[PDB]
Amino acid sequence: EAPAAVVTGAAKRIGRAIAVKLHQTGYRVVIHYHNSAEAAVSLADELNKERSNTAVVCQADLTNSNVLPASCEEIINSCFRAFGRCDVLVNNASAFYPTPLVGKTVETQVAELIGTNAIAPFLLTMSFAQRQSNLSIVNLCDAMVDQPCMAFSLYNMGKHALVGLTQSAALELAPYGIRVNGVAPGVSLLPVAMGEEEKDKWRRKVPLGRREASAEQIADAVIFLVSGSAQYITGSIIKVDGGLSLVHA
Amino acid sequence: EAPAAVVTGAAKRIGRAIAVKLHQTGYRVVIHYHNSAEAAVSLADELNKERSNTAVVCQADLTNSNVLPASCEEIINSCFRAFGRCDVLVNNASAFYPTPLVGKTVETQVAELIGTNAIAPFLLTMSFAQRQSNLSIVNLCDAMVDQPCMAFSLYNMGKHALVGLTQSAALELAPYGIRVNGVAPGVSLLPVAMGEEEKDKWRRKVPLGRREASAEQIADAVIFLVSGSAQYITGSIIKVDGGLSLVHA
Amino acid sequence: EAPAAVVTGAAKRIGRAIAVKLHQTGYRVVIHYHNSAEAAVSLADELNKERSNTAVVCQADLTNSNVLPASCEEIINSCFRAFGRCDVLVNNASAFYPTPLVGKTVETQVAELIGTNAIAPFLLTMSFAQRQNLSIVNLCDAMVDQPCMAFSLYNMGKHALVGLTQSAALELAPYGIRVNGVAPGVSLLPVAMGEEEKDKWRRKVPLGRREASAEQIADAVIFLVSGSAQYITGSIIKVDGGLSLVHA
Amino acid sequence: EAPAAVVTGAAKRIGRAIAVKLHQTGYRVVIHYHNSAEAAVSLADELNKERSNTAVVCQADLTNSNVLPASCEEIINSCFRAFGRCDVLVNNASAFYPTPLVGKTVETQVAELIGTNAIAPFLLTMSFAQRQSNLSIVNLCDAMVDQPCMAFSLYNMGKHALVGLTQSAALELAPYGIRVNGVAPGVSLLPVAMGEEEKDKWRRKVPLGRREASAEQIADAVIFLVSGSAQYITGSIIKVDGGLSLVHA
Ligand SMILES: NC(=O)c1ccc[n+]([C@@H]2O[C@H](COP(=O)([O-])OP(=O)(O)OC[C@H]3O[C@@H](n4cnc5c(N)ncnc54)[C@H](OP(=O)(O)O)[C@@H]3O)[C@@H](O)[C@H]2O)c1
Ligand SMILES: NC(=O)c1ccc[n+]([C@@H]2O[C@H](COP(=O)([O-])OP(=O)(O)OC[C@H]3O[C@@H](n4cnc5c(N)ncnc54)[C@H](OP(=O)(O)O)[C@@H]3O)[C@@H](O)[C@H]2O)c1
Ligand SMILES: NC(=O)c1ccc[n+]([C@@H]2O[C@H](COP(=O)([O-])OP(=O)(O)OC[C@H]3O[C@@H](n4cnc5c(N)ncnc54)[C@H](OP(=O)(O)O)[C@@H]3O)[C@@H](O)[C@H]2O)c1
Ligand SMILES: NC(=O)c1ccc[n+]([C@@H]2O[C@H](COP(=O)([O-])OP(=O)(O)OC[C@H]3O[C@@H](n4cnc5c(N)ncnc54)[C@H](OP(=O)(O)O)[C@@H]3O)[C@@H](O)[C@H]2O)c1
Ligand SMILES: Nc1nc2[nH]cnc2c(=S)[nH]1
Ligand SMILES: Nc1nc2[nH]cnc2c(=S)[nH]1
Ligand SMILES: Nc1nc2[nH]cnc2c(=S)[nH]1
Ligand SMILES: Nc1nc2[nH]cnc2c(=S)[nH]1
Repeated sequence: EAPAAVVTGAAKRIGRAIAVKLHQTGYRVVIHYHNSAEAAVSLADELNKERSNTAVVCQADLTNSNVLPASCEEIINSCFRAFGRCDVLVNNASAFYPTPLVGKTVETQVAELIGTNAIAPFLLTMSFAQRQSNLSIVNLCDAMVDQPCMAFSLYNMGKHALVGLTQSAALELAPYGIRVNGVAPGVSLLPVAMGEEEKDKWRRKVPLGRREASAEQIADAVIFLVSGSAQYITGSIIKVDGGLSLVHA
Repeated sequence: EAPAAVVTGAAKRIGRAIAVKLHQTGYRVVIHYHNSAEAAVSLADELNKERSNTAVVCQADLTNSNVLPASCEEIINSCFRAFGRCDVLVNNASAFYPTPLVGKTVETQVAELIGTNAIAPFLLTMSFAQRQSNLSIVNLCDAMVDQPCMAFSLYNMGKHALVGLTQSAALELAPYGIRVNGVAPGVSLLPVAMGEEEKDKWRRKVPLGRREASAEQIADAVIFLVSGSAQYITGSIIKVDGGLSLVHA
Repeated sequence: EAPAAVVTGAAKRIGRAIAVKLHQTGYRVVIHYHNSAEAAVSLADELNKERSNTAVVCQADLTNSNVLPASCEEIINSCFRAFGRCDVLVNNASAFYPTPLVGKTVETQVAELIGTNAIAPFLLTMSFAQRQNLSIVNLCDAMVDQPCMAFSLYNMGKHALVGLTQSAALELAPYGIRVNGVAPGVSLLPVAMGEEEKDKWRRKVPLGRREASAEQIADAVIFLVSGSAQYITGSIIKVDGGLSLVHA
Repeated sequence: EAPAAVVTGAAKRIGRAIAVKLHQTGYRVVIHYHNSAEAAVSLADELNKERSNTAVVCQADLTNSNVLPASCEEIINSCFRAFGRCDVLVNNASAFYPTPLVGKTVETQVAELIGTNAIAPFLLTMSFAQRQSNLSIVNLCDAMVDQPCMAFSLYNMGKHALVGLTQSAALELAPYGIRVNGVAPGVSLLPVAMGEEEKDKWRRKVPLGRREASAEQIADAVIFLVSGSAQYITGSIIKVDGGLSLVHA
C-alpha cells in the first residue's frame, strides 16, 4: 500500500508543486482547495491518468469560525475515506494581504489571516494526530518573518504563530512518532497581481542568482523532510530563500 | 500635564506592579480588568489617595469576538476621556492554560488564548496609533517561547504572534514616533493553582538565585522601556528570566 | 567526471559517515585527519576497494597558529592535485572539552577550540573560494543557545561558525557557492562515557529517547550538497530529535 | 564606598560615553585604551576634576597572542590596585574592518578581529570572576549580527562569538551572583573614515528618526543593565537600533 498525503491550498502555485512531487514519489494525495475548483479538478485529473485512483479533491474554507474544527476534521477524514490512511499533512494554504495599523471588516481580516495561517494548521494537526510508518507534518512558514513587509501585521502574526505551532507540536507529538517541521520560502512565486517592474525589484535583492525560487525548489525541501533521510529531524525550519534573509537594509 | 498609561489586566500580580510603578513615576493610569472589579477599584483607591484623580478603572472582556474591536477602541478612548491623552499602552492581560493536541470547546480556547494574547494587543495597538512626546507600547511576552511547556500549543502560538506584532508594529509605527517593545518574563509569580511542590521545582531551575522574579522586577524593565533612557529602542524584547531560557534539558 | 569533496576530521564517527555517504553518492574524497592515521588509511583503503583512486588522506593540525593559513591552503590544494577539482568542503573537525571560567594553558585551549571550530573553517573557506554545484557545509551545534556548563570557549567557537556560515553564504553567493550548516543535538556520545551517563542524555530526546546515528547526520549533509538544495544558502538544519525545544 | 568599573576602549566615542555615564552614576572608573593616549589622559583628568581619585588609565593591546591572558589579568589588577574592588566590566573595545574571502596578513587580521571582539572579552571575564554587591558584565555586541556587512566575515565571527560568551558566562557565573548581558547597537557613531554620502545612506535606513544612535543612547542601555533595576536580568542582549534590524533588503 502506498502512503497518503493531505496538501492544503493545492490547486495552484507552490501547493500544486508539492502535491505533484509527492505524487511522483508515490504518495496518494488529497488536493484541498477553496475557490479554485477548476484548477483542483484539472490537477486531480492529470494525476489520476498517471496512476488510477491516486488523487481526490476536497473543498473547504479555512477562515476561523466556530465550524472550522469540523471542517479540519473532515479534511483529514476525506484522506482516510479515499485511501485508508493518512501519513503526511502539508499546511500550505494561506491568506496574504496588507492590514495597515493606521473592503473587509477587521474581524474578517483577523479570521482569514490568523485562521488560514495558524488556527487551521493547529486544528488539522489535532485531527491528524487523533486519527493515528513515517508520519510527518510540514508547515509552510516565511523566511522573512523577522524582517516583515510594511503594513502586513496580521499576516506576520499568523506566520509567527505557525512557527510556535511547529515547535509545540514537534515536542508534544514526538512520543507518537509524528515529526513536525517547517519550510520557509523567501521570495518564490510572486503574486499574480504584481507588475513585472515590482517583481524585478524583489528578484534583484536575492544573493543567489538574483531570482525567485521555483515552486519545485520549495517542494524539494518538503520532500526531504517527509523522507526517511529526515527520520531524526523534528521541530526544524528549513529556509529556502537564496540568502535573502541575510541581506541588510 | 502628566502623561497617561493604559495597563491591561492591571488588578493583580504583574499588571498591578506595572500600574503602581508607572503611577509612582508620575503617570496617570487606566486600570483595565475583566473579572477582578473589587481588586481594580482597591488599587485605584490607593493610587488616588496618593494623587487625586490620577487613576480610573475600565472593564472589558478581551476574548476574540465580533465586539472585541469595539471593546479595544473603548479602552483607548477611556484614557483620552479621563486624562486627555494616551502616551503608553502596556499589553499585559493574558489567558494561560493547557490545550493538549491528543470543559471549554476548542473554539472557545482559541478565542481566549489567541484573543487575549495576540488579537487584543493588535486591536489596542491600532486604536492607540489612530488616536495620535514619548509614545510607546510594551507587550508582555514569554522568555520560554522557544522551549514551550508541554501541551500549551495555543498559548505558545499566541505569545509567538505577540512577538510578530511587536516587530511589525515597531516598523510601521516608527515614522509616527511610537516605539514598540517587549518584556519577556521566565518564571515570575507562579500560577495560584500550582502546587507548592511544583512551584519549588521551577524555582530550583533558575540560575540566578534559584527563585522566581518578583512582579516588581518585571515592572522595572517596563519602566526602562517607556523612559527617556530608551528613546532609540524599538522592536526589542528584554528577557527578565534569571538565565532560565539558557538552561538545557 | 566525478565531483570531489574535502571532509575534515573524517577518520571516525560523524566525519567518517559523511565521507562514506559522499563516496556512495559518487564523490571522490579527501579524508583529513589529525591523530587518527590508522583509521583514516583503513577508510581510504575500503573506499578505493569500491572504486580505484577515489580516496586519499591528508594529515593536518587545525589548531590556531601562524602556520594555520598555509595548512588550510594545502588541504584544498591536495583535493586539486588528487582529483583536478574541489566541489564540496565539509568543516567537521572539532576540539571539544570544558574550559571553566573559575593541564593545558588557556592560550592553548583558545588556539584549539577556536582554531578547530572557527578559524580553520574560515581559512578553508577562503582557500576553497579562491581556487574556483559548489557548496560548503559546516557542522554546528543545535544546543548553541543552551550550552553545557563550563564550555564557554567551545560555545564561542560554534557561535563564530554560525557567523561564518551566514557571512560566507552572502559573500560567495555571486560565485554560485552555497554555504549551509547541519546542527546535531546529541549524536554519537563520547567513547569513554558510561552507559548510565549516556542514558541521561538519551532520555532527554523527545523523538525516540535516543541519540542520532552518524548516518542520520550524514543524511542532512547529503541533502544540502545535492541538486534538491540548489536555492538553499545561509541555512542551518537542526538534526536533534527535538532536544533544543525541551525546557530545563 | 563607591563601586568601580573597567571600560575597554574608553578614550573615545561609545566607550567614552559609557565611562562618563558610569562616573556620573557614582562609579570609579578604569579607562582602558590602546593607541589613544592623549584622549584617555584627557578623560581621566576631567573625571578626577569632578571627583578626586575616581579615574585611572590602563594601556593594553587586546590582539590575540600568547601574552593576551597576562594583559587581561593586568587590566583587572589595575582596578583592584587603584580602587580595591571591581564591580563592573564593560567589554567595548573592538577592531572593525573588512576581510574579503576572495596590507595586514590574514594571521594579523584573525588575531585583531577575533582577539578584540571575542578572546579578550573571555579572558577579561575569567580574570574578573577569579578576582571576586551588584556584580555584572556588559558586552557590546551588534544588532546586525545576522544581517552582516558584505566582506566582514572575521568581524561578524567575533561578534557571534561574543553572543556565545554572554550566554555561557551568564550561565556559569550566576551562582557567584555575577550577571552577564549585552547591548547591541545598530548604526551609532559612524566610522571616521566613512564619507558623508555613505553616512547619509545608512542614516536613511533607520525607521526611528532616520538618524544614528548617539553614544549617550548606547550608554543609557549599559547603565540600566548594571543598575539595581536589572537584578534578575542575565544572559539578555538589548538591541538599541531604532528598528534597523527589522528592515528587509
Ligand atoms: N509565494 C511566495 O514567494 C511565498 C513566500 C513566503 C512564504 N510563502 C508561503 O508558502 C505557501 C504557498 O505560497 P503561495 O504563494 O503558493 O500561496 P498563495 O497562492 O498566496 O495561496 C495558496 C492557496 O491558499 C488558499 N487559501 C487562501 N485563502 C483561503 C481560505 N480562506 N481558505 C482556504 N484556503 C485559502 C488558496 O486556495 P484557492 O486558490 O483554492 O482559493 C490559494 O490558492 C504559503 O503558506 C505562503 O505563506 C510563499
Ligand atoms: N507569571 C509569570 O511567571 C509569567 C511568565 C511568562 C510570561 N508572563 C506574562 O506576563 C504577563 C502577566 O502575567 P501574570 O502571571 O500576572 O498574568 P495572569 O495573572 O495570568 O493574568 C493577568 C490578567 O489577565 C486578565 N485576563 C485573563 N483573561 C482575560 C480575558 N478573557 N479578557 C480580559 N482580561 C483577561 C485577568 O484579569 P482579571 O483578573 O480582571 O479577570 C488577569 O488577572 C502575561 O502576559 C503573561 O503571559 C508571566
Ligand atoms: N557527537 C555529537 O553529539 C555532536 C553534537 C553536536 C555537534 N557535533 C559536531 O559534529 C561534528 C562531528 O562530531 P563528532 O562527535 O564526530 O566529533 P569528534 O569525534 O569529537 O571529533 C572529530 C574529529 O575532529 C578532529 N580534531 C580534533 N582536534 C583537532 C585538531 N586540533 N586539528 C585537526 N583535527 C582535530 C579529530 O581528528 P583525529 O581523530 O584524526 O585526531 C576528531 O576525530 C563536530 O563538529 C561536532 O562539534 C557533534
Ligand atoms: N559605532 C557603531 O555604529 C556600532 C555598531 C554596532 C556595534 N558597535 C559596537 O559598539 C562598540 C563601540 O563602538 P565604537 O564605534 O565606539 O568602536 P570603535 O571606535 O570602532 O573602537 C573602540 C575602541 O576599540 C579600541 N581598539 C581597537 N583595536 C584594539 C586593540 N587591538 N586593542 C585594544 N583596543 C583596541 C580602540 O582604542 P584606541 O583608540 O585607544 O586605540 C577604539 O578607540 C564596539 O564594540 C562596536 O563593535 C558599534
Ligand atoms: N500566501 C502567500 N504568502 C506569501 N508570503 C510572501 N509572499 C506570499 C504570497 S504571494 N502568498
Ligand atoms: N498569563 C500567564 N502567562 C504565563 N506564562 C507563564 N506563566 C504564566 C502565567 S502564571 N500567566
Ligand atoms: N567535537 C565534538 N563536539 C560536540 N558537541 C557535542 N558533543 C560533541 C562531541 S562528542 N564532539
Ligand atoms: N568596532 C566597531 N564596530 C562596529 N560595528 C558597526 N560599526 C562599527 C564601528 S564604526 N566600530
